[PDB]
Amino acid sequence: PRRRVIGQRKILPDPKFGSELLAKFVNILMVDGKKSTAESIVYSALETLAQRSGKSELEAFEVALENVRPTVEVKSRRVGGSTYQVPVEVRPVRRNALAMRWIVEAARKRGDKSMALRLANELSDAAENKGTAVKKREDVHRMAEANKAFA
Amino acid sequence: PVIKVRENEPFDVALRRFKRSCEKAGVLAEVRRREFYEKPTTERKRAKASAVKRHA
Amino acid sequence: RKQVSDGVAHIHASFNNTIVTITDRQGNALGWATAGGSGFRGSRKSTPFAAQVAAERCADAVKEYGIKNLEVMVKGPGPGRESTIRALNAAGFRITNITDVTPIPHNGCRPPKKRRV
RNA sequence: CAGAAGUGUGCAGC
RNA sequence: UGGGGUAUCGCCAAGGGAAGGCACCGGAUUCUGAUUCCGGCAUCCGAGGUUCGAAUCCUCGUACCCCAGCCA
RNA sequence: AAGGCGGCCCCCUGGACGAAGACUGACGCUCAGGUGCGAAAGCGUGGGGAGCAAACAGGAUUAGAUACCCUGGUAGUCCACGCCGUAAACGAUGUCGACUUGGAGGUUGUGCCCUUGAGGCGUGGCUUCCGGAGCUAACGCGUUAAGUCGACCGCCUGGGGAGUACGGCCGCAAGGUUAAAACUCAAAUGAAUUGACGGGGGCCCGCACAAGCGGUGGAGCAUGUGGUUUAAUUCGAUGCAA
Ligand SMILES: *C(=O)[C@@H](N)CCC(N)=O
Ligand SMILES: [K+]
Ligand SMILES: [K+]
Ligand SMILES: [K+]
Ligand SMILES: [K+]
Ligand SMILES: [K+]
Ligand SMILES: [K+]
Ligand SMILES: [K+]
Ligand SMILES: [K+]
Ligand SMILES: [K+]
Ligand SMILES: [K+]
Ligand SMILES: [Mg+2]
Ligand SMILES: [Mg+2]
Ligand SMILES: [Mg+2]
Ligand SMILES: [Mg+2]
Ligand SMILES: [Mg+2]
Ligand SMILES: [Mg+2]
Ligand SMILES: [Mg+2]
Ligand SMILES: [Mg+2]
Ligand SMILES: [Mg+2]
Ligand SMILES: [Mg+2]
Ligand SMILES: [Mg+2]
Ligand SMILES: [Mg+2]
Ligand SMILES: [Mg+2]
Ligand SMILES: [Mg+2]
Ligand SMILES: [Mg+2]
Ligand SMILES: [Mg+2]
Repeated sequence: PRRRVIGQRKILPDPKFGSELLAKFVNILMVDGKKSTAESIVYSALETLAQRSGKSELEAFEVALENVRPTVEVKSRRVGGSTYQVPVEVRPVRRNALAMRWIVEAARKRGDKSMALRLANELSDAAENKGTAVKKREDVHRMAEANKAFA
Repeated sequence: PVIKVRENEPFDVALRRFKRSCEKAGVLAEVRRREFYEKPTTERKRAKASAVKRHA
Repeated sequence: RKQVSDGVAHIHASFNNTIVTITDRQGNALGWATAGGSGFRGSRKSTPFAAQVAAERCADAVKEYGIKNLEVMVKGPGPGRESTIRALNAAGFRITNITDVTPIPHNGCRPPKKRRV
């Protein structure tokens, strides 16, 4: 919008672990409004990640997300006759949104036998600093530093 | 434009002095003026128009 | 090889490239680097960042002689006319003097015709 | 930085 | 006859433990574009000798240019 | 005088203006024909040639690109002595003289006043910008008139054809100058007004873009249309807005 600026809509924290961040993650994994399906998938993935890691569920999720949150992104900036890619310091809320989106979209396209297990594997790899979500973060950073000349 | 950095002068203060000195000397403007030829008719036209706009 | 206490950094900064040359007080070149040679081509070749990188690579090139104090002579209008000096300072040389040596004709020769882009 | 062309011919509002 | 080159990614080009560009492909960018940036499978003219291993050293086989030879 | 004239120094040389007188005594103004000067490009002969750059070559761009952009590059640009004689050679405004409310500045003389200054008041030359009466189709001009008058000269008579043809003069040439007719149309034109438009400027909106999510274009089928077919495949809707 060009007139307005919008105040954020009220979210409700996750009922089992009390996290609004996990609530956002559920809301991103949700499809067609089937909230409870996404909740079941997320809870199964988190408990299996917990028993793999020897960590609490939110602790394992947080340490995974740490490994994939980007620090910079590339933005198209116009000039009177040209357009340049320029690196921009992405703000933390968008960092979390990006990391969750990348985790979810990476897991979705895995081959493993169920979405809960796909998700658990992708979170393990992310916590292990490996795999598709991490390579996504990585190449974003590569592009940013390759464009650093215009910053 | 020449700058001698004094003892205990901060380097960025020396940069500030250098920038202001070379700006005040007009060196960059004189370089930009000379990169292309300008017909004398064009020089006089621009002078005249600048003078014409210098009125309240 | 032979030690040198101090030297002059010559910065040649055109709109298309920046060359940084270190030389002894007598004008014998000790080392050089350029923005275009640091891996920047086209639009990036003439940015202050590319000139900073060129100055850094030039400072890394003269490490043999152990120069500690230098004088900076700046030539030309291009971008990176200043960022090179900051980079040279950060490399740890004592910037003793700064000077602009850009050639100014007292009228002199006729320059090229104006571009009708 | 690139971006060309648009067939002929008409009528009310006093 | 002798000497020296050349035959390595689809094309152009580096290497006693297969790189770069140009293509092609995916992604980012653009009003379309053109232009830019990140990622990608990648491949030593040939037989043998050496050796843990030679695009690579050592003989030979092959093919084509330069210079110099050649009185059935 | 116009074209024009820009580092510093010397030599030769033209004009302008101010103060105070003295002198001559209408000796003045304009000017057909004529004569001289006249940017740049161009021409002749002999030099010089750094930079720039018609022509030309290559690279790009593009549908093409005999261009714009890039890398080179010859005449030319410079000098001496001749020729050419044209320019938006413009203030698009002929020369000369008189008269008619003002204001702010620039530049260059000169007089008076305690000169006290970085000061006050007067009087000439040239020049920039506003604006009054008046004038003008309007825009605008406005004591430097496009105002009110006088003298003389040049020029115009609808748009094309045409500043062309032919003839004359001039020129090494390029060409310059003087200058028609047949024919053809009912307009061509100036200033300003209201819109619209601009790859002009400023400001501001809309799921317009951006940020996201889910789709269409691929498959089968339903349904509408185009085309074809038929005896008939009834008619209408046909960018957005069928
Ligand atoms: C062959 O060459 C024989 N007829 C002569 C020999 C020679 N001249 O070498
Ligand atoms: K004189
Ligand atoms: K005459
Ligand atoms: K040139
Ligand atoms: K075209
Ligand atoms: K030449
Ligand atoms: K007629
Ligand atoms: K001739
Ligand atoms: K009017
Ligand atoms: K579809
Ligand atoms: K469909
Ligand atoms: Mg046509
Ligand atoms: Mg039309
Ligand atoms: Mg000439
Ligand atoms: Mg000549
Ligand atoms: Mg000659
Ligand atoms: Mg050229
Ligand atoms: Mg004329
Ligand atoms: Mg006239
Ligand atoms: Mg006026
Ligand atoms: Mg009059
Ligand atoms: Mg007529
Ligand atoms: Mg004629
Ligand atoms: Mg004639
Ligand atoms: Mg969108
Ligand atoms: Mg379909
Ligand atoms: Mg189809």
